[PDB]
Amino acid sequence: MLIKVKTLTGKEIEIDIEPTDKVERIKERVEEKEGIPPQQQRLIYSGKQMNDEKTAADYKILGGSVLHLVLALRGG
Amino acid sequence: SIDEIYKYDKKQQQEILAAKPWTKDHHYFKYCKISALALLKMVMHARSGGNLEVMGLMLGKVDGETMIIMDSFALPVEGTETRVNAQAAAYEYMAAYIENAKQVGRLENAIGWYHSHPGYGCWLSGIDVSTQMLNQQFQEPFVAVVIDPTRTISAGKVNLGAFRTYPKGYKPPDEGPSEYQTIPLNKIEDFGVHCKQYYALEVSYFKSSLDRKLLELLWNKYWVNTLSSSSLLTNADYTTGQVFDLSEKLEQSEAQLGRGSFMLGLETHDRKSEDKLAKATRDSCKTTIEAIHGLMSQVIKDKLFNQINIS
Amino acid sequence: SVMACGVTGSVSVALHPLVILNISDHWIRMRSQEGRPVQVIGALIGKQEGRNIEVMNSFELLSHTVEEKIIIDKEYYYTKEEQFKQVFKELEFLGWYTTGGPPDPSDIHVHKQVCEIIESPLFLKLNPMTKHTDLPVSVFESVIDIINGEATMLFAELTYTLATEEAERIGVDHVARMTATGSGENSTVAEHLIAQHSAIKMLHSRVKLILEYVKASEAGEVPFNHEILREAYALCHCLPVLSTDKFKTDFYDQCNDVGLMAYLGTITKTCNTMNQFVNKFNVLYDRQ
Repeated sequence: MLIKVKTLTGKEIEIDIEPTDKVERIKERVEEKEGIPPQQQRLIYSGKQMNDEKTAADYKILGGSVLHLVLALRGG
Repeated sequence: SIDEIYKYDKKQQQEILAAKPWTKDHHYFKYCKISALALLKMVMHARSGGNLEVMGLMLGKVDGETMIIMDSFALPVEGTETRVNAQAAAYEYMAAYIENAKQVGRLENAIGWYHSHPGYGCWLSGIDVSTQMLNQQFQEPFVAVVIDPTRTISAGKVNLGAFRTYPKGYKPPDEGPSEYQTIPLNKIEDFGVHCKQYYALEVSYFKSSLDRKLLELLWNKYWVNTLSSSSLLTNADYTTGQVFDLSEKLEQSEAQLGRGSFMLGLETHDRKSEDKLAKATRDSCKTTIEAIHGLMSQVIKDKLFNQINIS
Repeated sequence: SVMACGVTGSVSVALHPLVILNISDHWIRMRSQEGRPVQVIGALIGKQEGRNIEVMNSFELLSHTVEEKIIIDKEYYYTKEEQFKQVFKELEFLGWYTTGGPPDPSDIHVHKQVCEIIESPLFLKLNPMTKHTDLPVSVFESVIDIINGEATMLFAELTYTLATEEAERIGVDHVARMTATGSGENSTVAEHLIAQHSAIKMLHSRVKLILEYVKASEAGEVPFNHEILREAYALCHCLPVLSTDKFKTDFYDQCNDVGLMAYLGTITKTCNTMNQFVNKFNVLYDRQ
């Protein structure tokens, strides 16, 4: 599947994914394209912040699916 | 009873937590009983914010359709009418408190959160409903509570509603009305959409020997200042604001009824702009009731004091 | 008891009821679970403004019994002292409370340990075994008094008062009444007016004590006086509270606004039933 992801430059990038793949890998694909370290990235899939060690099939992401990238969030 | 209520049962919560009835219905609850402690602590903490919002936590349990609020404690957290799930910052302080609490002998689990809306009424906002809706999944049981600490001094009646909201894409029933304490000019809209999403629960109490009485006796002297609320000037800004907005709604009503909702073999279903006059009449009542309530604070003085003259 | 039984000290303390309901509730819980009634010892917080003390709030502390003595755990207290001070720093530490009947040595042992936190802590003692109708909390301070030439820590008792907090009082009303809604929802007029009602009823009771005093000083049973009569005389004379030409129009101006406001609302309500009547009629008697 090829998922689209909305970046912080105001554009959208399609990237290669397998459903079994852990979601921290997608962060690295996004680094490769957008030059943003996977260390500071947070993936939001439809309103919620995506996990790290959890997989993409755990989020039921399909090839039409769209991801939102935002920087780290802390409550205080 | 009077003493059966005071003891907490760990097992009754373990059964309830397994059973998980709330997944079926979120309008399930209907009564509240809140401790004398819970209430006084909640008002004082709310009042310490000033006219600035504060959040605290409540410890309790549930038994059937009753919620029981045993104790409450304050949190030093900022994000009531901005940050969605402000409570997170508070978590470390809560984990401390529950641990400290268990060892002295208070074992009761967290029942919910309390916050306050000062000088605009007892209702949940956009921030508040959004934070509650996460809590009803994750935190359970979790209930929202609102109190106003300025409005209350004038009326003499505690406005405290404990509520719970419905999850997304859930059709509300016909459960509309509640207590009328005016909102400012831009906050009017926000109430209008959100109200049917939640319900308030009715409250009971109990009492014994250190906090209540300094207040009860003090009121015996104190009573003069509550009758010199004199609202009409203090919150003058409210009338002009609501009345200019109520005019915008009547323009909406003239068009809505005038042209009609475009429909082809379809008839309106529940909406927060469905039958505009029927909505609108109630908005006139929340503004009128407050205004005459202002007149009644004036009327009392005029008859009680001024008619005595010098005989 | 064990008490000096001296002249009343240099501070006053003020006493008032919900917190002991918090203590009682715990006592009931603990008693059901363990199988024996268990006391709790705790801190007081409140304020002091001058030499007079308003005990505003309290919290329960942890304790243990080794021998016949009670030891309160310090580490516990210091952890709870840092969390509570963040939210309430206006309030400060007054002292402690305990549970039991008359004063005993095991209270004086624990009061010396509290002297380490603040050098002058208050002691408070509640009997829930009271056969008496008056308020069964009694307040003490500790005095260091010499008996047979040896200095002994002995308690001295304080009298009390009632004080502020309207914000808190309105909740004590609700707490006190424990009334249920009738056929409706309870009316807007009803809910609004209760304070106003009770306020009149306070003035009824205030007039009554002054009036019977003035008569008593004339009649006999209280002697004649100048200081109190000159003041009561003066109290009558002030009425009515304004009559000036300046007040009258501004008083009516606000009354007149709230007279239009009310008129424009009763029409809006009527418009609604008119729109509803006209809708239902056209469908039935005509074809719309």
